Amino acid sequence: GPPKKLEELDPETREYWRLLRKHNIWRHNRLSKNRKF
Amino acid sequence: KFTRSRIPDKVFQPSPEDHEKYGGDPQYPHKLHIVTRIKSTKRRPYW
Amino acid sequence: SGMIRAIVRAGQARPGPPLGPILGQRGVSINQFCKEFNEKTKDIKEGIPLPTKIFVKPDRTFEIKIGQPTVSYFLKAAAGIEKGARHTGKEVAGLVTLKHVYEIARVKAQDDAFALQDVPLSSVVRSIIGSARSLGIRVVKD
Amino acid sequence: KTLLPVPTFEDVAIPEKPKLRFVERVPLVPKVRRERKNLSDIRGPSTEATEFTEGRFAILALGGGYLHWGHFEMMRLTINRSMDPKNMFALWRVPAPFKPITRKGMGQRMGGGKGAIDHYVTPVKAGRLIVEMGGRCEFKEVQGFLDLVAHKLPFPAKAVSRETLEKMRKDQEERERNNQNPWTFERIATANMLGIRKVLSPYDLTHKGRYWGKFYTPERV
Amino acid sequence: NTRHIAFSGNKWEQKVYSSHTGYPGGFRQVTAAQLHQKDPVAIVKLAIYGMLPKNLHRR
Amino acid sequence: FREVVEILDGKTTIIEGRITETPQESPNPPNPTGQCPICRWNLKHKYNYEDVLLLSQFIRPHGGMLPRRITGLCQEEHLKIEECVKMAHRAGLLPNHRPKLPEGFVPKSKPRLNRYLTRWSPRSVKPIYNKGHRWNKVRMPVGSPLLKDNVSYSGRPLLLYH
Amino acid sequence: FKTKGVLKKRCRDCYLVKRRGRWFIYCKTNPKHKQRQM
Amino acid sequence: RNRIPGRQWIGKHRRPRPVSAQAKQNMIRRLETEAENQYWLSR
Amino acid sequence: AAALARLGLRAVKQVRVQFCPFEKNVESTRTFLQAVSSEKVRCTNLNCSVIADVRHDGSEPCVDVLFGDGHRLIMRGAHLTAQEMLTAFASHIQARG
Amino acid sequence: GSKAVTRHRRVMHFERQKLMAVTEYIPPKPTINPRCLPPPPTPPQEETGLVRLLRREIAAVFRDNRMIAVCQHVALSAEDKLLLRHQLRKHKILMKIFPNQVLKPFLEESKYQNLLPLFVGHNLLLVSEEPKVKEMVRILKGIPFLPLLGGCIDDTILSRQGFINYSK
RNA sequence: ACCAUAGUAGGCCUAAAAGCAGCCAUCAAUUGAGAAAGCGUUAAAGCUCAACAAAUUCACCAACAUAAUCCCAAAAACUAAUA
Ligand SMILES: [Mg+2]
Ligand SMILES: [Mg+2]
Ligand SMILES: [Mg+2]
Ligand SMILES: [Mg+2]
Ligand SMILES: [Mg+2]
Ligand SMILES: [Mg+2]
Ligand SMILES: [Zn+2]
Ligand SMILES: [Zn+2]
Repeated sequence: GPPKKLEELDPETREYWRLLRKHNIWRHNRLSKNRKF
Repeated sequence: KFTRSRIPDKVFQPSPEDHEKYGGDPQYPHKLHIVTRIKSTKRRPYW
Repeated sequence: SGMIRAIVRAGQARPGPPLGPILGQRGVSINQFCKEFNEKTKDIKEGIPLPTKIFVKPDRTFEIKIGQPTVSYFLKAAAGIEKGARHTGKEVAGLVTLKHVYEIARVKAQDDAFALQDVPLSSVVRSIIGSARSLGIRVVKD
Repeated sequence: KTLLPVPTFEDVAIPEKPKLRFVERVPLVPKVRRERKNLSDIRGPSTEATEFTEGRFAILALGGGYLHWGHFEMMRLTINRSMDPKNMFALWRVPAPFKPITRKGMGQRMGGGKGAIDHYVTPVKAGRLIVEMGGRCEFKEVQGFLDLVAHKLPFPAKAVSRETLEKMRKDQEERERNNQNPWTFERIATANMLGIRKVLSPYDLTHKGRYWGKFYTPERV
Repeated sequence: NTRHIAFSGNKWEQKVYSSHTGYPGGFRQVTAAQLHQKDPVAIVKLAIYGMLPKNLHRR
Repeated sequence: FREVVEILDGKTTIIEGRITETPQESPNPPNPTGQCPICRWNLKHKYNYEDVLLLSQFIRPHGGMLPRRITGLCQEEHLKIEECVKMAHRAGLLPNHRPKLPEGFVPKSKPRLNRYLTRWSPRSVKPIYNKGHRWNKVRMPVGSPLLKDNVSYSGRPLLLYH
Repeated sequence: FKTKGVLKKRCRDCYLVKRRGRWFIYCKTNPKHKQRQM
Repeated sequence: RNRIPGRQWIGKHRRPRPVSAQAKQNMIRRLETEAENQYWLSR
Repeated sequence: AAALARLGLRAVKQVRVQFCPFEKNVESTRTFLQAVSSEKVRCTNLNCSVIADVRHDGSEPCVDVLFGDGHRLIMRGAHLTAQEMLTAFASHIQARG
Repeated sequence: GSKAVTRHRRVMHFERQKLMAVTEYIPPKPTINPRCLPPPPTPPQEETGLVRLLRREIAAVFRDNRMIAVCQHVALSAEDKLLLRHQLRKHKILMKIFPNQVLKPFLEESKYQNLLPLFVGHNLLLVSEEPKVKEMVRILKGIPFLPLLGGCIDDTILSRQGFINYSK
């Protein structure tokens, strides 16, 4: 159905890094749980 | 308790540099000690 | 004083919530907009609730832009179902083809947001596939 | 600018009941017979539970101490509401309190006997882990709210990962092979130089002057 | 040139000179800076005084 | 050293940049291979708060510090230089670089107390009333510990507290 | 104000300033975030 | 006005007295002599 | 471009910037250009038109801004840095108007 | 007497303290600091997938457009950039944006050098595939604060007036 | 520092759940922006994070009130010390 694995997209294709960005983001979304100002 | 204590052998195993430092001869043990008492008996255990 | 996003059904415009609390707080006439919005949307007998953009001005008058009706509805109608799956992706609700998503794509290519976007129908199709996958409706390409 | 590959957990196995179990006020077979307090069971380095089991995170004890029930309550409550039961799980690395502690009420003249049993307590040696947390989490979050838990412990304590821990142990031995001064505590203690053994306690031959009373000084080489 | 003393550190600020009248509440703490402000001679005189042996000949 | 100039003329305003001549680094550095401006001139662990001729080379006409990224000093030597600058100032050296204020020279205060090796600001320090006996002492700080690495011809480590 | 052993910025507009040999937390948005190191 | 509780050097609270650079020296000096000693006692 | 928008630019008549792209010193005048061209600065006033004059031949970067104190502000970019022209923009055009 | 373990940290007997002061950790002290030594040896960075994708993408971008016009990026509302995009879509003209970081090393190789001083500030690359100049400057006439900086046209670089000339 | 639009107020619940009461999915437009980490709203609207774009890099693991007659050698950065 839906695309899931990021290992199946070519590192030489423009749309592989989009998921890398999305994951780098979710990372920061996680790290910001504890950050309270 | 405080005791007679003891020394683990390895202490007395000389390294090769020490022959150069203290001027010993690696090959031949010296024959006779000169001993002097540098510090005092008192405050040390009777033995 | 601002803008209002209001998703409203075809022939239904009434002097009560959401239009009472949302529009009536801006100081806006509810009857004027009922008459205008019904004037435009009575002419869709395809019965499609459309998200509409209501610009509410400084002097308490207002202006309207009608956009294309929600993909939630076009695909609710495309799969023949009623309400989308309870846990989406765990449970199947309804089904569509490469034709369904194509229809809902070209119908919606004139949307306020997709208009200034020159993206081909491939793009809008993957968009509607995206709006499908969380609605619980599965795609089958034939 | 520059993107980097994210760490992904395809290996994370999340158990049922991720939260900490309820530890009991008293044992179920309350010790009838009053015990001597070996203070020595808090004295010096831990033998047991120096190492990990399942998880990559823990609260590490940098001094020896006594954990009683209240503390357990602190930890259980705090950790449980500060974690996502989906992506994390925690572990007791320490038993529930078994060790009696005695009291006499106020206004007692000395002696007459032992008092009765007030507590139950669990001894911790420095170098032990109180709580093991595994999960698909990055360390930074767990660290963030676990340091809260650490700091409220009776002894000084820390939050650590496999990486962090091995980093600091590696460092620890490195310091001691890099030492410029010819004179180490071990060196003098074993060799009983300056008759120092008069002043030193036998346990020191092991502890090498790094452990003092219940305390631990990591700076001590 | 007694007024022209140099004081290393912030000592101007934290060295205090104390003395007592002998009357209750007659006790006096004074910043070095203040003291020297009032009487230039004092600072040095106290240094030298406090520096001699403590017997009579000091006087 | 680029002077910024401003002109007010007949309800019009001209604001413009003009470049002066930047003196150049002297010809022959002792450690040409060396990195930080200090370190190639062999000046590390030498200069003290007492060296102006070195110090005045990094600061601004009105006396403040330079930005490090402009001077490019090893972070350490930057902080060292900073402290020494403040110290030298408090020491009433570089009287030149006090900011020029036509009214303020007039209002006399008691002739400024001559001090040196002063680590703190004179306004902040609280007077220590309590001294304390030989086993608990309150040590009056002298110099900055940042300078504790300067070479001692005496072999006696510099005394930072009394 | 308050006197504290531990400062923390309680918001975004909180900032950290060393005055009179102490640390201060000053906040324009809220006065209530004002803290003073002891 | 800062006092020491009880007796100077005795109890659970003591006059603090610090190690001297002098002291460091004396100790090292002895250690030196004894390193040499346990050398000459080796062989 | 925050420092400009915060200050209520509505006292300005017209902002024009004459600069010459292929020179190596043109960066800062561009930083000024996109500083004042920002949306907040743009919509603080509807009476302010911004006109960007582009020349290969001119060789001299400059900016001219007029405002209703009868004031004509001419800042001549040669060696002027960006934050400086914006600082002077700030102190000059706000305190007067 | 105090038990061998206490809460309060337990004063040491003097000679043991002496022993401590002697046995203190001493860190190895360098002859010359490593940082103030000359620079470290050389650490080559390597091309990512994104660097290669953008090099290929740009190598195609200077090929396919007959007119590549540098337009300094300038702050507008999302409404105005979407509108300017659509009014770019009525004459079919394209607009692309590239990071200066990977954009700089490409035009610093051989042919296009005259474009380097243009890309210093913000920029926005205008792609014109089978262009007409008057249509391009047309919408740039509408917004007065949105300058056209010229640059590359079919291997020949030209400023604003060169464009005003290609138009008529 | 800057900047913030898109299907889409994602399905399901619900008085309304609109990113931001709770369960699901984590989709895909743009070169680029989480079916959202903070706040906020009755639901919104509204503020910042991350996303590009422009840049510069120098960092990280921070701190803790006082006693009762009157402070408690005076002092002091350096001429050479295995004294
Ligand atoms: Mg603690
Ligand atoms: Mg006594
Ligand atoms: Mg005592
Ligand atoms: Mg005893
Ligand atoms: Mg996308
Ligand atoms: Mg919205
Ligand atoms: Zn250096
Ligand atoms: Zn605040």
